[PDB]
Amino acid sequence: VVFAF
Amino acid sequence: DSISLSLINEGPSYASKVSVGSNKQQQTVIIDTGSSDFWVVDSNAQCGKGVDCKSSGTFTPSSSSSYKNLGAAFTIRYGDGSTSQGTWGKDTVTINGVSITGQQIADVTQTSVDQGILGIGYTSNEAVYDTSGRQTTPNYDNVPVTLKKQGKIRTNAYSLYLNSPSAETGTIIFGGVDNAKYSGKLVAEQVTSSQALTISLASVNLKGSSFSFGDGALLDSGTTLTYFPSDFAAQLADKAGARLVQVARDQYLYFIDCNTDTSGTTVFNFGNGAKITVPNTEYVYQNGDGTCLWGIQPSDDTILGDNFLRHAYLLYNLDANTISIAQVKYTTDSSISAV
Repeated sequence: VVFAF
Repeated sequence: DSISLSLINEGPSYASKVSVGSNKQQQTVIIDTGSSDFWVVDSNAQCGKGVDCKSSGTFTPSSSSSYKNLGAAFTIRYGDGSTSQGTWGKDTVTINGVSITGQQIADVTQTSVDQGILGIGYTSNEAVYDTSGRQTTPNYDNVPVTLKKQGKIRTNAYSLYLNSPSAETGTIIFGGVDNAKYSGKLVAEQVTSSQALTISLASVNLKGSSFSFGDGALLDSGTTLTYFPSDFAAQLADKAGARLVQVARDQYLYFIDCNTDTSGTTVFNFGNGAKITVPNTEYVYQNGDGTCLWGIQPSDDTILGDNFLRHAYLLYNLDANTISIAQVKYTTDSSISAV
């Protein structure tokens, strides 16, 4: 996963 | 005044049990230095297709006497494509027995993420915009700011100890630092963005070569792997033997043979002589199906995720705009001081 924008 | 919080190693993510509401509804939520908003999975949420989003606790606003429904639509998008939507609200939040009142959160009623996320980054990076980039709600006091503002910690700062790759648990400490869990001295590094917890990475040493970098890297607890610009990733992939594979019209991933030799280390050189050494075991990632990803992947954004961060002790100081780093020492010994 890769957490904002 | 420090607040220790256990980090559950879930595999791709590290999560913590926190409570929300007057009736202390338990949520297990991702601890994310790469986002700035805390949201919870509503008990009546619609999870994304194939997503088991209600197995890590849910929040029922109607059973909390203190829940406040703000008017306002919540929307967020993450680096991996996942999203959440719902509504902004406020409630009591409890972290290892320490409560903060009227904390602004989001109540999420649609999500493609497996569980809620506790974003603890800068308030300037809050998801307060519609899809087109128009700001729809003001910036606000997120969890770390509120901890400070309500007198629970002195400084908006926290230390991150993901612990070893095999460990079931690590620790995050709001407002403190465990001086037993690193060798050498913590070296302070300047944060280089006003929105993102990024520091300058001078160079990466891999397989006997030194690769000059000189750009910012996001120290993101909420990313699994490590991400580099395509050309720099290709230079490293050349030494490691990773091969680029197209997986969608626009997505490419480095694969690597699961039986690849994992001896040796990769060294990351930062400002002021700070150095983190990562064992090469961190660059083979097992997928479900007998294939493996390389632990470095290409992206426009440079991110040092969990496969890096497990090997550092980090004190993030959002008031001083520094991240202080040292080579991790894996130990149950503990000597925490306030910051």
